Amino acid sequence: QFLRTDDEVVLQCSATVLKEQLKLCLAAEGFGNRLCFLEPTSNAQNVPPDLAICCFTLEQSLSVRALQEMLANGHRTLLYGHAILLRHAHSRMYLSCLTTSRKLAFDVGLQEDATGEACWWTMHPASKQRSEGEKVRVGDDLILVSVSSERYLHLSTLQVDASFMQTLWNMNPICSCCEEGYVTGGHVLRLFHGECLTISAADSDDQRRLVYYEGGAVCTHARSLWRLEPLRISWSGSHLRWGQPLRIRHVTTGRYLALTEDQGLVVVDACKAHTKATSFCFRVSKEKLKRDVEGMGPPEIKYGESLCFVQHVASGLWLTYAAVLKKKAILHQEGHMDDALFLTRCQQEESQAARMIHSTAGLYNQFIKGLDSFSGKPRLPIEAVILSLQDLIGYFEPPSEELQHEEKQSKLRSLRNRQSLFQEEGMLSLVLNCIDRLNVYTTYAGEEA
Amino acid sequence: DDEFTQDLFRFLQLLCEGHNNDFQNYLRTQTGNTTTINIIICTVDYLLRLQESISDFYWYYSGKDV
Repeated sequence: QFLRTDDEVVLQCSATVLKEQLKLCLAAEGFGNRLCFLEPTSNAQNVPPDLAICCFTLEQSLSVRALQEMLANGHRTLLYGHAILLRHAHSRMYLSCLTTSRKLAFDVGLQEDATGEACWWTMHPASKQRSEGEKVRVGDDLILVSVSSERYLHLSTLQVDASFMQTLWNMNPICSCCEEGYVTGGHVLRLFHGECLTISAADSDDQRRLVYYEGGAVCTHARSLWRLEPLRISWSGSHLRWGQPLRIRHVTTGRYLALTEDQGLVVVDACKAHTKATSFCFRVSKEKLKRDVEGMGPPEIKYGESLCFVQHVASGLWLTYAAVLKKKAILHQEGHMDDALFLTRCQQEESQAARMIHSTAGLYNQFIKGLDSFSGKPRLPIEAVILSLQDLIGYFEPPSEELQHEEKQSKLRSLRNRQSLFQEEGMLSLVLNCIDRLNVYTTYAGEEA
Repeated sequence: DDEFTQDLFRFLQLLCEGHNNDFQNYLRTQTGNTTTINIIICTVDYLLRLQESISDFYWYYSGKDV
């Protein structure tokens, strides 16, 4: 099928590591992370991948020469040989080459800007059958070529580089224009109780394993958000059905939910999680009754009014609350007619926020233990975490004083919301721990970084 | 020579004038031969590439006006 402008598809390279065998997608997490890397999206078994960061958005497959005049200052079909604008939807740090030493071929990296030659990539397919200036088909191989440094895109075998060597890169489908009232995977949304599904915000020795429906402001909390993954890699984002099987990645900690029939049902680390153990799926009502439907995924379940209950497959057990107010959420056939999951989509900003917060929690820690590691010998992700800091600083600032009051105030509401959101986990206190660990020194240990 | 192309495809037009659709289809599918070809697909393709010339002629000349 044709791949048009304004569509979500990942770049799945056929990246066997010169032997065997993983079909890893291109990925770069976005905020605080200019540098490119690689993530699995094919090991759909005991070691589940990380799909959320791979989701590039198609943008502008304009002609090369056409780009030249736009430099001199909306569903156009994709065609071979055009420069293409691209995106990490999570960050909107558009995919791009950048000038760094990572052997003289500059590494690709995610600049925010829609400016410049950097964010464009002409295609030069090896198949003359598909000459440049031809409509892209689903899954097609291609070698991106920088418009900027004029390097070919490449997989340095792991290391990523824009070199004169030529890796192919498939456009694996995810979603094509989601409609409101029509639920999709790879796409966060709350699991309501009437009040909604969530887990403890302590993020402590209690590894958020506890699982509870809960009302009030917890519903705004990131902890009450869930990134569903349908048991498909292609068209993961295609519209969901009340039946088709699906993975349940957590958003705030990134953990896959899985079949721990102990504690009924509970969160588990994204390592035990299994494609089998996570095989949850929606149902219209408590009932025990083709696949995959690729190419768009038919519209069905509401972002709002409609109920769906999640029957499991590996155990077959229905999800339900077990009984301060902390009603649980556990797997067995009955429970009661009141799981009340009238699903509704998460806001854009909520999700980037959240996923970023998991990125941050996902980054400080090794930094912390690693700085603490030479505290044992008085006498190390430095610059990447500095990048994370200045990124959050950017992410968290006041509206322009030189602005209209309405946008100042709305933007201030965005600020207030975002601050509240990152405060929901209190990782700031982890920062407080950091500061506690640091300024012992007069200047010192390590004597280099 | 672009003039030759002009002349060539005018020639091809002359194959088809008087509207002999049997001949036009036969150009489309070449049934007498075991092989098959649709010429016209290809002239479309020529139109494509010449068009793409036109286009780059635009993206150059448009910035210079005159």
